[PDB]
Amino acid sequence: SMAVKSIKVKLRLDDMPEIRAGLWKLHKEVNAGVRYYTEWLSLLRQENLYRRSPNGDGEQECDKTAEECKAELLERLRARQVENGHRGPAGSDDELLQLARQLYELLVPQAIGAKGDAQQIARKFLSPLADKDAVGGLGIAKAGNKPRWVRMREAGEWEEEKEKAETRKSADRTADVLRALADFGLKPLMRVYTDSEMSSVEWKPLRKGQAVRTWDRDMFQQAIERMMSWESWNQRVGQEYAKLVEQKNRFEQKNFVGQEHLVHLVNQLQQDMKEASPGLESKEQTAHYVTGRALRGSDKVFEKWGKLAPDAPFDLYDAEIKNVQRRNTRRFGSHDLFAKLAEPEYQALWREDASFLTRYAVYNSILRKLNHAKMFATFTLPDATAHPIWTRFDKLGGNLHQYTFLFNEFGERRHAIRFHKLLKVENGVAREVDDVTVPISMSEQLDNLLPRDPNEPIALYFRDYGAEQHFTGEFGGAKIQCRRDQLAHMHRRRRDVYLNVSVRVQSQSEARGERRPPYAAVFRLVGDNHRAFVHFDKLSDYLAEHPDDGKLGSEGLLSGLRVMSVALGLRTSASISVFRVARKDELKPNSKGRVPFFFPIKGNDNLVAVHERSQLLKLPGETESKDLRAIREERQRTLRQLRTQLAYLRLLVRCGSEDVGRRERSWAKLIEQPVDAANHMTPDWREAFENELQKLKSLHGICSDKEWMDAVYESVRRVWRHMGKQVRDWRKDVRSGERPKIRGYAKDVVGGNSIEQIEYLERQYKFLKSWSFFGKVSGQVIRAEKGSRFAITLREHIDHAKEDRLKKLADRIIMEALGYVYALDERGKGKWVAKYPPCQLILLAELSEYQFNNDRPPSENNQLMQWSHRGVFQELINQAQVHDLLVGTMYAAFSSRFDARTGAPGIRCRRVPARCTQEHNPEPFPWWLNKFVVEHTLDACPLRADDLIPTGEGEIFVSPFSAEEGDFHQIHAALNAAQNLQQRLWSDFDISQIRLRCDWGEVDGELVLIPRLTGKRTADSYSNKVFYTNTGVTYYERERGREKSVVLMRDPSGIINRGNWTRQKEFWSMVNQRIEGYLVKQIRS
RNA sequence: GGUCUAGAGGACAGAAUUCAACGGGUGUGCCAAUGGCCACUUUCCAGGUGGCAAAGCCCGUUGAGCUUCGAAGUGGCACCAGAACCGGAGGACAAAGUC
DNA sequence: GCCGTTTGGACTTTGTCCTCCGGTTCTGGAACCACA
DNA sequence: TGTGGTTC
Repeated sequence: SMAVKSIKVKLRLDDMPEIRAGLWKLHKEVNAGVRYYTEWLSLLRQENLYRRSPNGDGEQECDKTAEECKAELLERLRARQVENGHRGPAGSDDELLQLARQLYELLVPQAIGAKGDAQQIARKFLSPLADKDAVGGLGIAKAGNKPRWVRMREAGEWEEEKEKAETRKSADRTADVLRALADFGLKPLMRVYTDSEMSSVEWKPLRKGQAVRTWDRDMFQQAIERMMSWESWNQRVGQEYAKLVEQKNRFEQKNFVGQEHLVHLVNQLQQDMKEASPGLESKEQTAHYVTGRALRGSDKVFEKWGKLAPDAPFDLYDAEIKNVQRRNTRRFGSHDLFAKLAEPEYQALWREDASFLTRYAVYNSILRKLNHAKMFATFTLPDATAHPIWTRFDKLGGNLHQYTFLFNEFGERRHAIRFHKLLKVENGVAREVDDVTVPISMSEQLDNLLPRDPNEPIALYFRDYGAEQHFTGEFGGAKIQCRRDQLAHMHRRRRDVYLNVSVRVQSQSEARGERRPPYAAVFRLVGDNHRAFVHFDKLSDYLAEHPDDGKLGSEGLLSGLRVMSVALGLRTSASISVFRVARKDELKPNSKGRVPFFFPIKGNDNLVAVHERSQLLKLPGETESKDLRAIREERQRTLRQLRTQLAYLRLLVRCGSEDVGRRERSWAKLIEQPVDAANHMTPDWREAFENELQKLKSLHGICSDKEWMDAVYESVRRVWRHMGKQVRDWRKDVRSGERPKIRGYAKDVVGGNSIEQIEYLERQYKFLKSWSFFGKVSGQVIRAEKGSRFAITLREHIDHAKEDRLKKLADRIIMEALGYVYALDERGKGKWVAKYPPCQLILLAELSEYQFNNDRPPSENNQLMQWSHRGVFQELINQAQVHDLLVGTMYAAFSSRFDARTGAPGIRCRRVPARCTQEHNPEPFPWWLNKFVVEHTLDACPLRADDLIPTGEGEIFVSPFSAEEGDFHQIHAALNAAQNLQQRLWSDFDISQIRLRCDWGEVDGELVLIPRLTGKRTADSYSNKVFYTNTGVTYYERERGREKSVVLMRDPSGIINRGNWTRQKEFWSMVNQRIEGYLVKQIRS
C-alpha cells in the first residue's frame, strides 16, 4: 500500500573488532536457529523431501523419505516425553503422527491449500510449543490486542463482528491440538534456541516468567516464512505438472485424430536422423524430435514445394530450400530437416496436411517439457554461509530487537546506528550487550534522508530530484548483511558488515488520505500487465474539476490530464510523446501558428488529445558521429583480429585428425585459398601461420600419417603459444590500459549506458570462454568443470553495467513524465529543472508475450535478453509508486507498421548516409545498403544523400499519403509507434478494426470467410457478418453470419485497396509496391 | 544551410571539435571505468585459488602548468531490497549439414 | 508477410557445463496486559 | 515510547 525502499548502509567497524565478531556470531546464531525450527517443521510435515540432484543438474533425488521423517519424528517425540518426565499416556505412534501433522497444517496452512500469516502464526505458537508454562493459543489469557468488535463497541458502532469472532473460534483447532500435545507429555514440544545447548552465546539472563527471547522470535518467524512459500510451490508445481499431463492427452485426440498414419511416419523420420546423425550419441527421449525451431520458415518452403513434381530430382527441391534461407538467413530452420522432408518417402508429411508438422512440433515441445517438468519443489535448509538468511532488526517501537538511526552523530554527514541489543565477542566468548552505537560509512545516498520529528526518531524526510516538496517517511525493519563472497571464507581477518534499512516513503497522494489519486478513476488498469483503458464518461467532469493552471513538476499532478507514451528500443532506449486532454476550442501555437496535431477522443466530441512534445530519451552512448564511429571500431580492432585467428587455428587442428576424409577436406580449405584476403588478422601472427602452412605443404603426401600428424600438432603449439602472448597483452591493455576517461558531465560518449557497450563487454567474455576451452586435439569436447567460475570480475562488471542501465532508463522515463529536464548551465553545470506540466500516466507497449522462445532464432532471443524490456517495465512500476504516476500498457500489434497520423500501413526505411555519396574519399556501403542493391541490381545507379531505402527494419517510418505515386509521409519509426499507442488510447482501439482471422465455410450457399470471434469486441462487430469475394484478394462484408485460415487486412485511411478487406499476402505487397516499387523505379533513372 | 514533421531539448544526414603538498573521506555501481605484484593450479596463454603490498580513488584548501573568455573551467550520473523456488532462454566446446 | 526488436555474420541436430532473464511466494507488524 | 506473553 505504501512505497518501501531499501538503503544499504555500511558500518565502520575498524575501531571495534569485538562488535564485528559479535555481528558475525549473531549471524551464525540466527541461521542456526532458523535451521533448527525449519528442520522441526519438515519432520511434522512427514512427507518426502527432495533436494538438488548431484552428478547431473536437472532431475531431483529424495533426500529424506516420508518413512525416514516419521521414524525421526517419533524419535524426537518419545525423547521429548522422557525429557518432560511424562507419567500419563504415551500415545500410539499413529496418534502422535496425526497430532504432529495437525500441528504442521496449523503452522503452515499452505500445505493443505489455505492461507497463512507468517507474522501471526509464529507469534501464536512459539511460546505454546517452547514455553513450559505457556497459556497462549488457549482461551485463558486476558492479555493481547482487543478484538475488532471491541474496538467498534468503544468507538465506531458490532452485531456482525462479534458473530464472526465466534464462528471463527469454533473452527479454530489450536486449543485442542495444544491440549492434545499437553496430554501426551509434549507441552514443551521444541526448545527455545537461545536457551538450549545449541547456542554458546552468554545471553542476558531470562526474566521471571520469560522463556523466549526476541532473537528466538525472529528465528521462528523466518522459519515459517520459507516453509510457507515452499509449500505454496509444492502445490503449484504439482498442479502445473498435472496440467501438462492433461495437455498431452487432450492434444493427441484433438489435433490429429484422423491423421494417425502421419504420426507413425514422422516417428520413422525422427529415428531415421537419430541413427544417421554424426553428432553426439542421443540420451534424451525427445532427441532429434521435430521441433518448431527446425521448421522455421517451413511455410515458404512448402508452398514453393507444391509447385514441383513429386518425382523431380533433389536439387530443384534443395535449391528451393536455399532460396528461402537466402531471403533472410536469420529466420530459417534446419537444412537437413528440409533435405529429408524432400525425400519421397517423407513427402506425405507436408503434402497432405501442410500444417501437420508444426502441430506435431507443439506436441513434441509438450513431450520434452514434460520429461523435464518437476513434480515437487526442492527443499533447502538455511546455512550461515551457503544459503544465508539475515538477522532482522525491528524499528524503534517494534517487538523485536530494535535500532535507532542517529542523524549526524559524529559530524556533518557522519551518521550512526544504535543497536539496542547486540552480541560482543571478547577473547572467544560471545556476550549479549545493550546500546551499541555504530558509525556509518559516508553515503551520498543517505543525504536524501532528513530527520522529521525529534520526539519520534522514526520519522524522516525523503529527498528526490523529481519532487519539489520532500516526502514524509518512516524507518522500517532492517537486516544485517554480509557480502556473498566474504561469506564462504573464514581466514583470520576483520569482513565488511552492512545494514539493509527499509524506508517507507509516503507519496503526495497518500499524504492527503486518499486510497488512490483523483486521476486514477479516469484510467482503468487491468491485470498484471496493467492494460490501460480510459473511462471516457468521467474525463469530461475531471477537466472541469482539474483545469490546467501551468503548475510544473510534482506540483501539477492535480491540474490537467496528460499521458506520455513510450516506445522502448535498442538504438534509442526510449522514445516518448506527450499529449494533453483539452477542449477543441483551441488556437494556434506560439512559434509559427501551425494547427497543433491532435487525436479525437471516443465519446467526448468537445475534447481532443493535443500533442505537446516528442523526444528521444537517449541514454548516454546512444549518439553517433565520425569520431565516435572510429573509436568504437578501434576499441574492438584487436578483439576481432584474435577471434578470426582462433577460427583458422581450429581449421589447422582438424588437419591432425585421425579420420581420413576429415583432415583431407580440412587441409583442402587451408591451401586452396590465400590466408587472409580480407586482412582481418594481425600481421605477425599471420606470417607465422603462413610459415607453418608452407612447411606442411612440403610434407603433405610426402610423409607418413603418424609423422605428418605429429608435425601438425607441433605447428599448432608454435601458433597457439604465439597467439597466447597476444591474448596476454590484449587483456593487459583492457584492465591496466590508460584510455581517456570523462570528467564531469559530457554528451556524446563512447559507450556509456548503451546496448553496444554492454555487448562490447559480452564480446570479450565470449572470446575468452572460446579461447580457454579451445582444444588442441581435433574432435575433443571441452566443457567447464562441475563447479568452476569463469571471468568473475568481468561477469560482475557486465551485470553491474546492465543494472545501472536499467535503473537510469526508468529514472529518465519518470523524470520526463513528471516534467523534469536535466539542463546545463556551465555556471551550475547540470541541474534538474521543472520545465513541463506532469503526465499522470505513462503508456508503454503491451509486450508481455514477447518473451524468449525456442521458436525464435537464437540471435533474436539474444537481443531480447540484451533488451530485457520486461525488466524495464517492472523497474518503472517500482520507481513510479512514490510519484503517484500510473504506468499502463497498450496493445502493441502493428504499432510500428501503421501511420499514427494517417492510419495507412507503411514500411520501416533507412536513409543513405553522406559518407557513401561524397566524392572525396567515399566510405563503403553498410550491410543493409548492399542487400538492397543486390536484390534489385542497382550497381550502376548513383545513390544520393538521404535516399530512402526500404529495409523493413529502419528507424524512419514511411507510409503512402495519397494516391499520388511518391507522396510519402515520413516520421521517426519509434515516435510513430509512440504516437500510435496514444491514438489507440483515445479511440478504444481493437485489432479487429485492422486485422481479422477467418475460416471458409457455407452460410447462404456460397463459399465465404467466417471470422473467428476472439474477445467480446470481435463478436460485437463481425459475429453476424461474413466476407465474400470475386477474385480471392479483396473481400467485402455480408450480413448473414480449403482447410487453412485466412487473415484479412484493412487500410483505415482508404489509401491501399480503398481500405477494403485484403488478404494479408497481397495487402502488404501493395504497401511494398507503393513504397519499395516506387523508390526502386526512380533510382533506375 | 540540405532532408524529414511532431513544430520540440525537434529528427536524420553533413560541415565544425591533466599534476604536487596538506586536511578530510572512501555506501552499491556505471560513465572509454574489467586493479597491481608474487606464488600455486604439471607445462607457456586464458581462467581459477591464495598471499602480499601500497594504495589507487573522490571532496576541500594552497600552489603550480595547461585552454577558452585578470577572471572562469579541470567530476558526473543512477540506485527496492532479502530468501527460497519454478520456468524461460542464452553462452562455450566437438562433430555434421547449410547462405 | 514478418505483432513487438533489429546485431555482422546468420541457421539446424546431438550432450553437458556455466550464466542470464522472467515470474511466484514468502518477507522488510500492531497492540494490549501483567510486570514488581 | 519499557519488556515479554499474548491476541489481531
